Amino acid sequence: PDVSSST
Amino acid sequence: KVVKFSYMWTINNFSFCREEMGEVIKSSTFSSGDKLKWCLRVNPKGLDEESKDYLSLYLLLVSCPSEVRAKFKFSILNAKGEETKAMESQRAYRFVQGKDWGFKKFIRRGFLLDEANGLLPDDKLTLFCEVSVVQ
Repeated sequence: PDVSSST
Repeated sequence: KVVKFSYMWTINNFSFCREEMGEVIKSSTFSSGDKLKWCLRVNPKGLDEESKDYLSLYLLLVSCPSEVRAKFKFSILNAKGEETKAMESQRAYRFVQGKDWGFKKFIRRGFLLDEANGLLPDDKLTLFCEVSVVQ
């Protein structure tokens, strides 16, 4: 699954 | 080595969330028992336009006395407490204090919010996070 960051 | 730990987050009155796209709810902090403090963050209406169809779900490193590496897995608990719809990081990610990592498209809102699927018993969303910190 695509791991990303919001910070 | 590795330190594995978990947090269960119950979001009461989920159907009543007024969070618009980009607005976030954070959990209380948790740890392995530990100088580090973590929390979860959810965007009930997604982080952004690309993810407006979804709940976005993140692990945040809140307090850490320069970096740590951690694998993580999020799932939804059904009414029987069983894990369902799990997503797991394929590798460990580098966290610093104030950094989050997660899944922008964790679960379809159209799925989670349909009563037939039974994942909001008593209008509660229960998320379960497992973290493995590389030391």
